[PDB]
Amino acid sequence: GSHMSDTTIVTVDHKDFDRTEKYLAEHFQLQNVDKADGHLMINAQKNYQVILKALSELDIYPKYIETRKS
Amino acid sequence: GSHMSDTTIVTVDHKDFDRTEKYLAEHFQLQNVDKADGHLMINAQKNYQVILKALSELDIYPKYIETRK
Repeated sequence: GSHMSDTTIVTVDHKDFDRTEKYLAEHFQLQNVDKADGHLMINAQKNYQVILKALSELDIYPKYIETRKS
Repeated sequence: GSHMSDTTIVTVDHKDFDRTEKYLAEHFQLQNVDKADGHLMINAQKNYQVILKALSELDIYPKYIETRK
C-alpha cells in the first residue's frame, strides 16, 4: 500500500496567492492553505516542471517550493 | 578562511543543462555541477522568484529546486 508521508509546500507573494490556490485546486489536491503566510500544501511532487510551467503561464513565480516530511 | 555554508540546487532536463549552466554561472556563483543527473549548485538563494522567472524567459522549467547545507 501507499506511504504518503511527504508534502510539497509552495510559497508565493500575497498578491499571487488566490490565483495560485485556484491553479492548485483545479489540478492537485490542496491539503492545507495558509493565506496569511503565503503557503499552499499539496501531495508530494517528485518533479516540479508541470507546476512551474503552469504558474509561469499565469505570470506567477514562487518565492519558494519545498518537499519535506509532513 | 571562508567556506561554502549552503547551496541552492537547480535540476533540469538534460537538454536544458548547458543553457541553465550558462544562465546560473553568469548571474550567480556556481559552486559545483552534477551533469549526469542535471544538477547545478549555486550559492544559496532565499527567494527563488528571480531565477525561476529568468529561466522561464529561456523556456526552461526546472524538474526540481532545493536548498541544503
